[PDB]
Parts: sequence; structure tokens; C-alpha cells
Amino acid sequence: RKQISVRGLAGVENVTELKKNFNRHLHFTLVKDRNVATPRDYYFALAHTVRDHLVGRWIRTQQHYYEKDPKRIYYLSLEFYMGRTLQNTMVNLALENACDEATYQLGLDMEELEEIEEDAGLGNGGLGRLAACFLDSMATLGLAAYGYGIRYEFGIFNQKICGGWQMEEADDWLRYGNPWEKARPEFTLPVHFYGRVEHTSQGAKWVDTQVVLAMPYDTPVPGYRNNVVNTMRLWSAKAPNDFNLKDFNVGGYIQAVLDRNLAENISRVLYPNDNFFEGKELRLKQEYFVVAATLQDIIRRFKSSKFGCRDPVRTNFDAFPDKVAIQLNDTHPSLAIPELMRVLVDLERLDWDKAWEVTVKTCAYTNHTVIPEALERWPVHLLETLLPRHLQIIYEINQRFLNRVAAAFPGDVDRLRRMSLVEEGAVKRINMAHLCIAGSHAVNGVARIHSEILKKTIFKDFYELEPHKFQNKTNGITPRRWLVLCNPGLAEIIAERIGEEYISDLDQLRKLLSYVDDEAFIRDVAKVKQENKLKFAAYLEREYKVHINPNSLFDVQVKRIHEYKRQLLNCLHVITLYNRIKKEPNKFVVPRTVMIGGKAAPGYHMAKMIIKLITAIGDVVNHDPVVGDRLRVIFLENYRVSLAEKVIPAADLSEQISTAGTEASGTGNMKFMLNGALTIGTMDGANVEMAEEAGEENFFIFGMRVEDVDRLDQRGYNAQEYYDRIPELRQIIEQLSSGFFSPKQPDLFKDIVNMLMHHDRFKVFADYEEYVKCQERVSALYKNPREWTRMVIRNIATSGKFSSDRTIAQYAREIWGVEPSRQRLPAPDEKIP
Amino acid sequence: RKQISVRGLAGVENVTELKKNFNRHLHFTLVKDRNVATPRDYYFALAHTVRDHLVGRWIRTQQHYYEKDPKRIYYLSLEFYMGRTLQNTMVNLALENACDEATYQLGLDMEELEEIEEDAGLGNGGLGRLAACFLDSMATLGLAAYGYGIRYEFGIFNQKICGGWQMEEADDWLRYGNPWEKARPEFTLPVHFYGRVEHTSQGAKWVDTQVVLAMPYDTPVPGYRNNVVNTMRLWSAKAPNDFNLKDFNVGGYIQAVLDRNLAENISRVLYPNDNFFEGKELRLKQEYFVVAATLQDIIRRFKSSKFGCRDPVRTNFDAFPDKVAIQLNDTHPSLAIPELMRVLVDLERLDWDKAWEVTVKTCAYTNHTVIPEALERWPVHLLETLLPRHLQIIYEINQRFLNRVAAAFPGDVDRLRRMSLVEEGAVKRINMAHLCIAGSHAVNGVARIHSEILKKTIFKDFYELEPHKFQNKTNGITPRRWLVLCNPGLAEIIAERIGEEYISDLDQLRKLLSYVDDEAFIRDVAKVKQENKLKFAAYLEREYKVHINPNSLFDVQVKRIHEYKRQLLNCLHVITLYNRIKKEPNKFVVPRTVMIGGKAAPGYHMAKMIIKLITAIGDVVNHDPVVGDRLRVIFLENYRVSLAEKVIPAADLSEQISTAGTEASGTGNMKFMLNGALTIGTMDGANVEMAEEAGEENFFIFGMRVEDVDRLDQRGYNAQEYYDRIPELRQIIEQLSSGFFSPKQPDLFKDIVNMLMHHDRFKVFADYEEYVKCQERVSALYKNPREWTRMVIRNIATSGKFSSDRTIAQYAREIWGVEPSRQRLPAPDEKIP
Ligand SMILES: O=P(O)(O)O[C@H]1O[C@H](CO)[C@@H](O)[C@H](O)[C@H]1F
Ligand SMILES: O=P(O)(O)O[C@H]1O[C@H](CO)[C@@H](O)[C@H](O)[C@H]1F
Ligand SMILES: O=P(O)(O)O[C@H]1O[C@H](CO)[C@@H](O)[C@H](O)[C@H]1F
Ligand SMILES: O=P(O)(O)O[C@H]1O[C@H](CO)[C@@H](O)[C@H](O)[C@H]1F
Ligand SMILES: *Cc1c(COP(=O)(O)O)cnc(C)c1O
Ligand SMILES: *Cc1c(COP(=O)(O)O)cnc(C)c1O
Repeated sequence: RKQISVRGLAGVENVTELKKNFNRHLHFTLVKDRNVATPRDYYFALAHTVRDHLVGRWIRTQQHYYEKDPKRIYYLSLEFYMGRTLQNTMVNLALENACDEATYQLGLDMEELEEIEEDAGLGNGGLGRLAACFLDSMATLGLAAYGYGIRYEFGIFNQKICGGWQMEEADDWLRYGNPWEKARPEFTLPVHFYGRVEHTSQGAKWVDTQVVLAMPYDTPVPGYRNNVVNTMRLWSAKAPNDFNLKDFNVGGYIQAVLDRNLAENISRVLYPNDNFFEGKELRLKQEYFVVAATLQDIIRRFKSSKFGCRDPVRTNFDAFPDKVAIQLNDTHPSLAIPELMRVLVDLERLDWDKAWEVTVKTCAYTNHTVIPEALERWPVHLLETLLPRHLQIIYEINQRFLNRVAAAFPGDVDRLRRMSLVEEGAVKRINMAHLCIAGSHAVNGVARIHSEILKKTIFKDFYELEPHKFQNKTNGITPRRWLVLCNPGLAEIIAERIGEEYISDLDQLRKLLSYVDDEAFIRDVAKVKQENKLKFAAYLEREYKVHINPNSLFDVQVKRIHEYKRQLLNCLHVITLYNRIKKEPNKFVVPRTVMIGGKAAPGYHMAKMIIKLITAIGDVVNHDPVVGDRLRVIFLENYRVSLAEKVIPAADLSEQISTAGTEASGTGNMKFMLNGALTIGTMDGANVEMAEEAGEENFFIFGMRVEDVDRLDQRGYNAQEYYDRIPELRQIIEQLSSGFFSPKQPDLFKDIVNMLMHHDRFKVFADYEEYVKCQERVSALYKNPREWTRMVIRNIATSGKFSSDRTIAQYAREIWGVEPSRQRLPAPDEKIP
Repeated sequence: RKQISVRGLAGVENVTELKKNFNRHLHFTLVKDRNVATPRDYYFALAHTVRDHLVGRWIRTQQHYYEKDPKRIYYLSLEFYMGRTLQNTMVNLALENACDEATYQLGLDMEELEEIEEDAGLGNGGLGRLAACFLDSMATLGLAAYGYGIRYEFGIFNQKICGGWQMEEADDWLRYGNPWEKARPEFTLPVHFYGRVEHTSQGAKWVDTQVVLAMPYDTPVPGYRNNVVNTMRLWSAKAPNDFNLKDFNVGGYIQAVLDRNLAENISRVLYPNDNFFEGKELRLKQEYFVVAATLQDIIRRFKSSKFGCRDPVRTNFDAFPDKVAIQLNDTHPSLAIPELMRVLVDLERLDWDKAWEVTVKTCAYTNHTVIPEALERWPVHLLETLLPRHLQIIYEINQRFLNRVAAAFPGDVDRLRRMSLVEEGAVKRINMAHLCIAGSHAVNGVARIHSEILKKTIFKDFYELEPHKFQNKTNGITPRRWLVLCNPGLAEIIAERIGEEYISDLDQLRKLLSYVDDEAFIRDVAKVKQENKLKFAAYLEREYKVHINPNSLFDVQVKRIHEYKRQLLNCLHVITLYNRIKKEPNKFVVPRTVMIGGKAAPGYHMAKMIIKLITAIGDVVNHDPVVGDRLRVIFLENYRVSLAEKVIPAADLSEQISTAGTEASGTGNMKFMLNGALTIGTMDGANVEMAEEAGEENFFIFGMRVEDVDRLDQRGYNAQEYYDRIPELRQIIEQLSSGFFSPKQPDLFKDIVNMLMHHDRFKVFADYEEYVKCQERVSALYKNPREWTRMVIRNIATSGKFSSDRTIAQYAREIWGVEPSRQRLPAPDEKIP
């Protein structure tokens, strides 16, 4: 509708400078002219003009670290969920408004162009977005840090609903090019697979391996206004030229060339699984490929440091942990550990015992879940085929580890079979989480209950052996994408009262408590939320047609579709609402638009069945005339980072409904608290610290706490007891069973009825009473608007703890051994030396 | 050593302008700085700075044709052998010297950087290089012409000799990027495969096809100093997103994504075959893919022309031949013909008879060979699986064609089975050359004997039916790469006497005859050749170590290794030389370095065996002490366009030794005549017109003429008769048979002895006597240096006929119906309208 905001300055020389460079790239880069360029060409000409302001800083940030030679952080992760990069690069560079002006002054709309950029979807959900929020905070806090991963050609599938069913399609995100990466084929590295170990004379050598080459592509990562631009280096697999061709004595020339994309398949696609584990060979190859190439880049930069000069010299790998820290994001890069040992013992010739002290002191592991099927336990026959030397290192690590255990707990022979990194069973497997705790100096959970559960349940044997290792670092979100850029309106009215230093010191939001009774602030906070609701209701109407009423409670659950996340308990509530107004049509109920969005992993039949229940409820509710506009259900197609930047500011109610003790943290819950939505949720993961921060009175907690879940499981969850005692619940089960929601095919949901009734791992019926109760308490508050906005002002003013600048300042300090900083690096300026 | 030349002007503002843009791209494009850039970064910064001068001209040449709307030429070819693009773009743009200066003034050497560029090897030999010389001449003659083909990821294999054997390896030419193409993914098109024909109500429809998408990449093609920059558009195969993913009911998500490079395999690799024919499905798919996508681009530009406005209107495809001409380079794009019919009949709804008159008037075919196994005769079961509608069009074309034949030659029933486009036999096949003659309005050979042979032998039935169709257009070479850029020294001393207008009017070289007796010109011509010999002898010593004597006759044969090209007859001569000085060690013989280079198709066992004989002769000769430096044999590794630009200026003797009547033209023979080498050759292909142009006295013709070859075949070639009568020949056969040239393994060459003796298709022994005779006559002339240079001045001064500007001005005028031009298009300048 309008804006000016403090998206920086649009200064005279700079709007002019930009327009010129925009017209340059349209001509020289795009080789398009004004009468034939489309909005996409206009998008790339701006994308190149904005990366031009970034390269000078990138060049000097990288030479600056070469000169001062910090300890460098390597965040290894198999997922990095970046989303779009234009607006965020403008935010961090102070260019939002000058490019806005310049674009207006050239006849275009920035927002049109910004919507043309495709999302880099290299992540599934939470862990991958966490990696992306960390890179932002590591650059903003001036750390010499590098994100490393795989440059996947096809990120997470684009979801389409066809006839209410998920239909998945390839995310060919590079179809049109990527203006942000810089291929660096001169730095390609080999990564070896298969092979043998020959033991001769002095050590093992891994021989007759097949070679795949790792080609890197660097994406710049600019901090918020401090002239630090760090590097995300993503590897692409490339077939060699000789082996992937010469080995001869007939087998087709053309075939040998066509078979190269077989080795180049290691980076073809992101594995699409939220909280599960696929024991597939392609996957372990992707995991070894990023570990292998990354560790060669690490050692390379260490060998220069300044030791490649002196410092001491006589290759004292002794200082390797005082120059490198590698952060294992989950067990996906756990081969960082036998691979660092392999180079150090086999190739570099240190003794096992020096090389183990160097490995544990440089590695650290972040654990992201408790659910047992997410755990990676790779079968031994896979590792001995593919990586025979690393299996051999893992059996000697295992050996020496359990000799410490038995020395520490003598006679405790079941502990020994429980701590082992080798799981006997039909299929003997390697427990990768165990590897990680054994060869890392610090282990951490992503929220205070999650970290307490690890010590108390899942890794108690390991805590008793090395208590000092276990740590907690509650997750965070970046105030730059998740507030300044998806919600410029809410950021200006905060910046009007308290200024802008909160964008890199989010704890300042607390100074907003003073305005909880300021009627100018209550109306502005309330005007921003209604604005966002109108802009999203229009988006809905435009891009997807649907039309919803902007004057309802916008009830939204957006996250991957998993049973533990409980989209089914939300469904049970909307069917209740439906039925309470079918019995009393003429009772006023507060009207709500309830929006559920998220992706189902492709062969997870329950998740795909839950998307078909949600679109089935919307087919009834959205077409009943007695309901009118009072209730609508909307399934939010193709949830991804850029859609989250649209919906979360338009949210009034955030659904954070997991069975207590299953969500390790969640970070979507945080994004929704900085953007003026209220939380209804169980005491799970970080919802606990969030309510502790806003006060439980300012939060709508319901349900079973974890204690209660353990009592229910000692007792035995019988779901028939909830059916027998709750008539509103009896009735829903029977409407699902008789085809009410699937007329033409009545039995269609009996998979879901049989499950809820007989195999509910996540106790949906047990939290049902307390949850429709709690849901009556939020509707009661919504219809007294000024007391809703005051509860909202108490949530927003208490979001500070949940910034990734705090989480990363705590990894920096208590795990990596670096001090953060905000002192801006010298101004971008010229000087070619 | 030195140069200045007239490689254009290095003017004050321009050397400055260039240095600046070089430093810009190193920083902003390369994101490298001065202390860390390698010669490759320096190469790309210049490559981008030179394409910046090209885009303004390209943009305005393409909008200029949209405004005047010429008849446009489409040169469809499956091969385009471009070589490197930097120096040639500098030549044609007048930038050679300013960039030379600027680079010197920035501390680098241009020649170092220019050697870093990888050759675009999208061709096998002659036909592919012809396409590349034509594009240059079509732009220089200001024609609105477009080269169309496949953007192959892997061009022709890089050859390596290991132990004297060819070893082939992938040409991953895009490893480092290509600064010259511009991807245009917004213009992707579908190309359909497989399917069915349903006949309903009004016509056939091709239904249930699989879809592959064609992504184009445009390379600019600048004419020699006329501000026309035309377009080579090369298609890349891309899998669709929905079909290459959705078709469901289980078959793996990850698999569906990995299987996309199966459809993207259509442009993965160039088929590596010189003069043979592979009936492989991948190949017909590449042939349909370029026809399909090209014809959609053709029709698109025709539908705008100005008819998409009016001109008349009521879609009078009537004017389609007065606006389009498509040139079939060989039968590889022959499906241009049932595909143009298919769109016009099926999709566009014209009657068969209007659509056939429009097809023949727009298509024309260039025939490139006579050897029967080069002929494409695709088996019917392939075409009915893959392209069922086009087979159906080819059977109705066939039908109506033979009804004309039978009407014209009534009762002549064997003519009917000979002209048929459908070859009955065990495997019924379609004769694609026949398709081409039936649906083209003009057919041509590539040299006056080759064109006479078509009328007289291979297509006599077709000439008697439509005599008016057959034409000749002798091949040419471009004076810009093949003289101005590989031989700047020879071009300045010509330009010193006669000026520079000869570079686009090569017939002016005749004014050099006046200097055949000018002792200043004889010494300069002779100094340039000795310079080139020293620069190549150093190259040899550097890049490949070898060391040859620059004071010998440099005897060179460079071309693909085929039996008809007769590398074996040259080998028989060098073994003779060897043996004549083994019998008389102390006779002075004129010393020669004989260099044979060329690639063997991978499973052509004779060609691979001929490369092993040549490296085997060099192992003896090059290590005999009695020979001294008097004779050396050098196998020239990885012959390709950029190596041809090195060797051909260093050549004294050109070997053009094919059995008369087998080489259709040859164009290497021409390149060698403009660069001061003398030809020893048979009366074959264009060697006939070349000797007719220089006078037979100035040429060293030997051997059997085609008449004589027919008499020998009527009689019966018995090779034992030549063995019995020629002792020097008896002796070589026995040295090959007894392991003289393969000691450790004696029988190693008996494949080649058995062949020469019993299965010689190309009569090597019959031309042996006359050829060692003729070879004694060139050594006699070499040792009287001033009379060699005068014969050389008479060859160089008579090269004019062999320019592709003359060949293309004759296609323009007598086949396409366009007038050439040299009037430079307006100066590059700015103006964004
Ligand atoms: O991989 P390293 O060497 O750390 O970093 C690489 O990329 C940076 C960023 O442009 C260059 O400054 C550096 O010289 C290059 F080698
Ligand atoms: O990546 P997904 O599985 O969505 O998310 C996982 O990791 C994130 C980030 O630590 C946690 O918040 C979440 O509790 C867990 F389930
Ligand atoms: O394929 P056509 O349209 O002929 O040509 C295409 O590329 C040229 C060269 O930049 C543009 O001027 C033109 O507008 C575009 F559409
Ligand atoms: O492409 P290759 O097979 O080398 O060459 C073929 O076509 C060229 C170009 O017309 C002819 O000169 C040659 O005689 C023929 F054999
Ligand atoms: C933040 C984010 C997530 C995480 O959501 P949770 O509710 O914590 O599971 C998932 N997907 C996207 C697109 C995100 O923005
Ligand atoms: C000119 C050229 C050819 C053609 O040589 P011929 O002797 O005509 O067969 C083949 N390869 C390259 C690299 C060329 O330059």
C-alpha cells in the first residue's frame, strides 16, 4: 500500500550509481535491451547490481582472516535452508531503500522482482533453517566461520495438491541460473570411495579406490551492517576424466561418457526425509563426500595459517584445535571423526593417541532429536564395502572407548553393550550418535528440556562416563529475516519508540514493556497485524484464488507433516468447531481462518493421509452455508522459507502442539513470537523457555507435561477410554468412519481411525479435552482486542532470548572458544594493492 | 620473438578503456584480486572484456534484421568445429593490437592467455570445420544467417597416445565455463518422442509422446569488420518437471529425479565417427531433437516477420520460402523435411500439396561423401517406435515420388526399386539421402569432381528425373582464421605490397604474381616460413619435448585417420627413405621431419592399428644413429583446430594423398595452400581445382586418376602383382611381417599386411611407384630454395578461389536467393531507445 521505513538511506549519488549499474548488467550481462527484457531479466540485473556491492567486502573479509588468522569455525551440515537471497543481502548491506528508489525511478517495482527469485531449498525443515540462521549470526558476530555442504541440484520437492493429494515435483532451482554463487573449479579435490586396505611396513593405505571430484561453489554471507561477508562453500560431484573413461578392453566409448552421471549423482538431490532415517548408499556417499572434501580445505588453510612460515614448525598439529573448530550439525557429518583420524594417522603419520586428542578437541556435535527412528545406525556391510578404512578406525575407536568404560564401571557388562558404537543384532550396525559423543569434546541439545532428556534418558550412560561434555544451547532465529525483512511495519514502530540497535541486540525488545499501556503503541501494533492479514488475504486471493475473511483469528500451523507434530489434534479441534455450530447455527462464535501447511516425506503414508484429511475437512466446512464465513480451513501449499515469510506476520495464533517430550526445540514457534502471534502449545522443547520468558499467563499452555506422558505409558495408553468418555470425540471418530468427510468413498480414512484408536504413538486423544478447553480461552481473548494486543506486546517484548546472535554467542564462548564481536570491518573501499 | 603487424590500432583512449574493464571483471566477475589470480583468471577477465565489445553489435544486428526482415538462412548441422574464440573475435573486431598493448601494459602476455582457452571441439573433421568457416563468411557477407546444432557437453574425445596406442578421454570443455555463450532458458521448447498416431475426424495427431525440453544457448558470430554479429544457437536437452517426475503408483522419488539424466543425455556427447554411419537410437534422437527445436524457432520468427501485422494475412505460408531457407548440412538434419511437412499438414492444416511445394522450395541439401558406408539408412523399426508420424509422412512422400518416376520412366521397374526411399532387404531401411534429394530444391557436392560423380554414378537416376537440382559449390576456408590469425607474419608481408582488402577479397592475392621475381618478396616469404618452423619446433620441444631439426623439409599429413586418406601410403614412403639411407648411409639426402596427426574413431581397428604403425616407425627411425637427424617421424597428438593453426604455417609439404575419387573435397589442402606449403597429392576432390588454379606445373600430382581406378577395378586389383614387381616394396612388407618394427612381438602388424595384400579397398600399392618418384621431385626442388619459394608464391597467389566468402556468395546467389554484402552495419554505438 505504502512505505518508507528505515530500510536505510536512499542517498543522491547512490540511487544514481545503482540505476547505472542496473542498466549495465541488463545490456552487458543479460544481453537484453529495454524493449525486450521481462520481469525476470529485470530481477537478474538488480541481483547482479546488489552482488557487486558485496564482492569488495567478501574479498577483504577473506584476506583479513588470512592476515590475522583466527580460530575458524567450520559448520558442516548436510542441509542449509537459505530461502531467497536478494532482500536479505539488501537489508544487511543498507541498500533496501536506495535500490527501492532506483527501481521506482526506472519504472519497476522491487517487490515484483523480489518475488521472481527462486528459493534455495537445500533443507527439509528445522535443522536446515537453523544452519541458515547460524550463518547470518556467525557473520553478524564477526566470526571467521564457514558453512560447508552439498550444492544440490534438486533441493526439496515442490509440493502440489492434486485432488486433495500431495503430488511431488523436482525443484529445478538453477533452471535460470544463480547470481549469488561463484563456481571455483580450480579448487576441485578428489574424494575416494570403495578400495582396500593393504597393511605394509608402516601403516595402512587405502588402495584401489574409485575417485569422484568435488567442485566448490562459494555463496557470500553478509553480516548485518558490519562489512564482514563470510563464505558458504557447497560441493558439487564431478566425474574424473581418465577413470571415468579409461579402463578399456571394450565397454563402449559413448557409454563410458554417459556413465559419468552416475558419479555426478552424489549431489543430484537433497534426501527428502523429516525425522526418519534412510539407510541408503547414495546417502552415506553424500555424507562421506562433504566430510572428505571439507576436511581437505580445512587442513589446507591450517597448513598455511602462519605455520607455513613458522609460529613453531616441525608440523605440530598440536595447534590444530587452537586454529580449527568443526561443528557437526547432527550425525550426518559424523564421518568427520574417522576421516580426521585417517588423514592424521595414515597420511600425516601422527600416533593414534596424539591424533585422538587433536580430533576430540576440534570436533563438537549438536543433537537434534530423541525419536529413535531418526537415529542413524548404518549397517557394517555398507561401510566395509564403501569406506573399508574408516570402518577399521571406528572398530579401534570403539575398542579403546569401551576399555575406558569397563575401567570406569568394572564389571558393568550391560553398560558395555549399551555404550558400544557397534550394535550387534541380525544386521550389525554402527551407531553414529555414539561415534559423535565419543569423538567430540562437547555435545549439546537444542533446548533445555531436550538437553535434560539427553542426560537423563537417551545418553545417560555417556553423561555418567563424561558429564563435562553435555551442554545445552537453545535455538534461535535471526531477527534480520524473521523480523526486519518479513515485517518492516512491525520493525519501524518498534524502531520509532526504542531505535534500531535491537536488530543486533534483540534483548532490547524488553524496553517495549513500557508501552504495554501506551494506547498509541497498542493501536500501531494492532494496525500492523491487520495490514499483514490484508496483504496475505490478497496473496491468497491472487496467487491461489481461495478468499478468506481478514477479520478472523488466523489460526495457523505451518511445519513438516509428522505424527508427533500433531496435525491430527488440530484437525480434531476444527471438526469440533464445525459440529458445535452445526448444533447451534445461530450462536455467535469468534470466526477463524485456520491454515495448516507443510510437506510430507514422499512414502510416509500417514503424512500423506493427513494432508488428504485436512483438504477433506476444508471441502465440507468451506462449502457449508450454515457456517458462512465463520469457519474456513485452508491447506497451505508448498510451505517453504519464502512462504513462511508471508504467513507468520499474518498469524494471530501459532499452533505448537507436539506431544510433550517429542519436539527437541522447534524454531517456528520463535518466529511467530517476534511477529505478534500468540502461542497455544504444550510444554515441549523451547515452548517451555518461551513461556518462562513471557510468563505462563501470557501463553496458552494446555496438555500433558512429559511426567504425565511417562505415567500414561507406565499405565498403558488405552485410547478407547477417551472414546468412551468424550461424546464430542465419539462423534468425530464416527464421522470419519462413515464417509461423512469422504462420501464417494466411505472407508477412505479408516487407516487414521485405526491408528488413533490402536496405535497412537503420540497420544492425540489424551490432550484433546484440555486443548478444546484452551482453544475456548483464546477465542475469549480475541474478542477483547486490546487485551489481545497487550498479551502480544508482552510476547514480542520478551523474544530477545530467542535470537541466533545469543545462541551463537553461546557456542562461540562455551564450545568453540572464540569471543563474538560487532565492530564493523573497514568500509568496503577500493584499493587494489 | 617480436611483432607489431596491422592487427588494428592501439589508440590512447581504447587501451585505457580496456585495461579498466579488465581490472573490473577480475574483481566483480572473477572475484579474484591481483595477488591471487592465475593465468586462467587473467584469461577470463580478457575474454569478458572482449565479449563486452561484441554485445552492442549483436543486439543491434538482431533488431536490425527484425526491422528490415530479410530472407534468413538457417544452417542446420549436427557439427560446428569452432576451435578457440578469443583471437578470432579480436581480429574481426579490430581489437588485436589494443588488447595486446593493454595486456602488455598490465604485465601479462596475450599469447599465454590465448593458449588457456579450451577449443570448442563440437565437430569431428571437415564437415564440422566447414560449418564454422561458413558462419564466419555468412556474417562477413552480411547475411541474416543462423547456425543451429547441439550444445554438446563432451565434444570430440582428447586423444592420448599411451605406448604408441590411442587412448581416448572425455572433452570436458565447459569444466571452467564458457564466456561466449548466453543461455536463454526462457526460450526452451518441447520436442516430442515415441507416441502414437490417432486418426480422427480431421487428421492425424501424434499422441502419448514423451517430452524432452530444448534449452538454447546463443554464441555471437562477428563478421570481419562490418558490425554484424550473427548467432549460433545450440540446443541443450533438459528433462521436463512433471513427466520426469509424475507418473506415480510407486517407483522411487529419488529414482525419478536421478533418471532425468537420461533425457538430458541427448546432448551429452558428440558422436565420434569420421566417414561411417552408426544406426544407434541416441543418434536419431540427437538428429530429431535439433530439427524439432530449430523448426519451431524458424516458424516463430516467420510468424512475426511482418505478417504478424499484415503484408497480406490469412496465414499465407505461401511466402514461407521467400522468407526462409534451411540448409541441410548432410543427411543428419534430413528429418527437417517430414518435420516441416508434419507441422504444416497436421498442426497448421495446409493441404499436402501446398505443404510440399513450400517444403522443397525452402530446403536444400549439401552432400559430403560418396563412400557407401557413410550413407545413413536408418532401419524402419527405429523410426516407427520413435517417430511414428514422420515414418508415415516418409511413406506418403515416397509414394508420390515414385509415382512421378514411373510416370516419367514408364515400365522402368528397376529404377523404381533404386529410387525408393525405402530399402527392402532383411532389415527394411529408409534412405535418408534419397529423402533429401526428393524434398530439397537444390542438391550440391563439395567439389567439381565430387559433384560430377554424383550426377554420373551415385545419383544418376535422380539427375535424369530432376537435372535442374544438382549443383556444385566448391568448399573454402576462411582467410581470417586460416591466414590473418594463424599466420600474422605472412599476412603483414602480403599487406605491405598489396594492402589489406584481400582479407575479405582473397582473389586480390593474384596481384602477388608480380612479385614472384621480387627478391625482397622471395626472402620475406622465405623468412616467415623459417620463423614459423622455429616457433613450432620450439612448441614441439616445450609442450611435448620431441626436438626436431628446423632446417628440414617439414612433411606433414594432418587429418582424421581413415584407410581412404592413406596414411599407410605415406608410411610406405618413410620406411623407403629409411631403407635407402640404410643401404647408402653416406649419401646426402635432403633431411625431412615428417609429421602425421589425426584421430581414429574409437572402434575402428584399422585406424588404431595405423597409429601404432606410425609410432612404431618413429621408434626405429628416431633412434637409429646412421640416420642422424636426416629423418625423423613424429605422430602429432590430439590434432584439433588449434593445433592445425600451429602446424599448417610451419608446413613445407602438404600430404593430400587419397585414392582418386574418394575425398569429396578436403579443406585442409586449401589451408595449407594459403600458408606457403606445396602440395603433393592425387587428382582428387578439390586438389584438382587447386592445381587447375596454380597450374599443374606448380603442384606435385602423381598417381592414378579416377578413370584408371575404374579400369583397375574392371580388371581386378591384384596386390600381389605390385609385390612381385617392386623390390623396395617387397622388402617393406617383409619387414612389417617379421617384427622389424615390432621386435618384442613380431606378428603385431599382420592385420595390416593381410589387408594391404588381400583386402585393399583403396589401392595403396598401385600408387606406390609414382608416389616415391614424385617424392624425389619435391626433395629436388627443396634443395634449390629460391625456386621453391617461387613455386610457393604461385600457390599463395592463386588461393583466392578457395575462400568461403566465394563459396557462400555462390550458395547465397544460386541456392538461397540472397545477395551478399560488405557494407558495414552502423557503428556499435550506445543509444538505448
Ligand atoms: O579457499 P581460500 O584460499 O581460503 O579462499 C579463496 O577465495 C577467497 C575469496 O575470494 C580468496 O581471497 C582466496 O585467495 C582464495 F584462494
Ligand atoms: O529439521 P527438523 O526435523 O524439522 O527439526 C529438528 O531440528 C530442529 C533444529 O534444531 C529442531 O527445532 C526440531 O525440534 C527437530 F525435530
Ligand atoms: O530468438 P529471437 O527473438 O530471434 O532473438 C532473441 O535474442 C536477440 C539477441 O539479443 C534479441 O534481440 C531478441 O529480442 C530475442 F528475443
Ligand atoms: O567431415 P569429414 O568426414 O572429415 O569430411 C567430409 O566433408 C568435408 C567437408 O565438405 C569434405 O571436404 C570431405 O571430403 C569429406 F570426407
Ligand atoms: C522455521 C521453519 C521450519 C521449522 O518449523 P518448526 O515448527 O520448528 O518445525 C520449517 N520450515 C520452514 C520453511 C521454516 O521457516
Ligand atoms: C581443416 C580441418 C580438417 C579437415 O582436413 P582434411 O584434410 O580436409 O580432411 C580436419 N580437422 C581439423 C582440425 C581441421 O582444421
